[PDB]
Amino acid sequence: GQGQWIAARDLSITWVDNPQYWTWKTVDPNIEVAELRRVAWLDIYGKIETKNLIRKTSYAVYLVFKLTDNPRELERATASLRFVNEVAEGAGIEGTTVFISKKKKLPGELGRFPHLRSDGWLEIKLGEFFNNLGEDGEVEMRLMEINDKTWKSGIIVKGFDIRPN
Amino acid sequence: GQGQWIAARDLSITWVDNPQYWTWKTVDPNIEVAELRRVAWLDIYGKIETKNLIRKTSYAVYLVFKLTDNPRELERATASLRFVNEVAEGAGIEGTTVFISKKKKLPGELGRFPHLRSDGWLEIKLGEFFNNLGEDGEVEMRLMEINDKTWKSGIIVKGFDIRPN
Ligand SMILES: CC(=O)N[C@@H]1[C@@H](O)[C@H](O[C@@H]2O[C@H](CO)[C@@H](O[C@@H]3O[C@H](CO)[C@@H](O)[C@H](O)[C@H]3NC(C)=O)[C@H](O)[C@H]2NC(C)=O)[C@@H](CO)O[C@H]1O
Ligand SMILES: CC(=O)N[C@@H]1[C@@H](O)[C@H](O[C@@H]2O[C@H](CO)[C@@H](O[C@@H]3O[C@H](CO)[C@@H](O)[C@H](O)[C@H]3NC(C)=O)[C@H](O)[C@H]2NC(C)=O)[C@@H](CO)O[C@H]1O
Ligand SMILES: [Cl-]
Ligand SMILES: [Zn+2]
Ligand SMILES: [Zn+2]
Ligand SMILES: [Zn+2]
Ligand SMILES: [Zn+2]
Ligand SMILES: [Zn+2]
Ligand SMILES: [Zn+2]
Repeated sequence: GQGQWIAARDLSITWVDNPQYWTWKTVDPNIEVAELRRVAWLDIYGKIETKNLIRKTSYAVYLVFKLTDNPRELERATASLRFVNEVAEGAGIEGTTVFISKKKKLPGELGRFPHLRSDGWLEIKLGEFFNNLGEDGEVEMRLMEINDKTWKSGIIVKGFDIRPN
Repeated sequence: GQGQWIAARDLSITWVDNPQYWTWKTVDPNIEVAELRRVAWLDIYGKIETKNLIRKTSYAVYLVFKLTDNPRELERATASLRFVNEVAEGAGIEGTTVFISKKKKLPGELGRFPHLRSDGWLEIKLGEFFNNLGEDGEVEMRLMEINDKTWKSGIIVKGFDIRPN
């Protein structure tokens, strides 16, 4: 539309080119997607330049994904979205907890949950930013789960959708 | 309407009613501000309803403040901004590091620094959000430094300025 698509093949996904951990698959409609078999360090990362976007526009970034029959260790994860130039020296990723595989129980339950897209894929909002003049530099965003003690499994990554709000 | 102003009186500021830690003051034009004499738990918190705000608009939220001549232990602090309903159970504050008293000495120094406003007060951006249709509830925000080993001093809090980008 007036936004940008980053297909999974163009994201930075650690371990994604080692078949023991992730499997690249072609699926309808002739797209490549990345299926996580098992990983202890899950990091799905992308970065864009705001100089290329429409000015005076708020944008949201969404991870488009699916789950297998048996997702493991992915009830919660860490989403992050920031301007690269706003990272204080020595600060960490400093993200926010979102839900990935957990289903909203009762209508009063708080948190950011995924939901179904027109194309049958799920999406979770990683964050939002305002593009003023396209001069504030790049925006990086990721969904990660870097608990060394847990094997994450069963997410299928399609890409990042970047849409005007 | 077009954004919102939270006076210091309507922010939740820890210990602010204790004259050993904060000193309430009146300054031109007949406004009450909270001067920080000394505190170890610094927390300045405020909350708005998005239903009040102009719709389909991106909003930035700033703490408006000044520094005394000899501020203490305020080079950095933690900013947070989030939709109340998006906070997952058990999640902490999950904020970002920003600079308060530190001066941007390098043109290529990274981080959010304060900006000198038209009216001579400083402002620090706590966060940003898109208001769609006013149906996503409250937004909460804070600046805090809760290192129990340091005594913060020298910030004069005027209020929160919620403004369209
Ligand atoms: C409890 C325990 O040790 N479990 C083991 C897992 O830790 C281990 O997963 C690997 O963990 C290391 C960190 O401990 C990961 O290294 C990180 O890799 C990322 C991406 O390349 C890099 O950015 C980080 O700097 C790096 N961390 C450090 C500290 O250097 C590594 O990627 C994990 N490997 C996988 C496949 O997820 C697994 C597998 O060895 O075994 C557990 O028993
Ligand atoms: C002993 C030391 O190294 N430093 C002392 C400071 O810790 C102390 O400041 C007080 O610290 C406590 C704990 O960090 C603060 O209590 C917390 O207050 C928040 C807000 O009200 C509350 O939500 C927490 O539950 C509560 N935690 C606990 C464990 O009680 C307290 O607010 C701080 N007080 C002030 C005035 O900053 C100062 C002063 O007592 O002395 C240092 O020596
Ligand atoms: Cl780079
Ligand atoms: Zn959506
Ligand atoms: Zn409210
Ligand atoms: Zn210090
Ligand atoms: Zn909350
Ligand atoms: Zn200005
Ligand atoms: Zn909504």
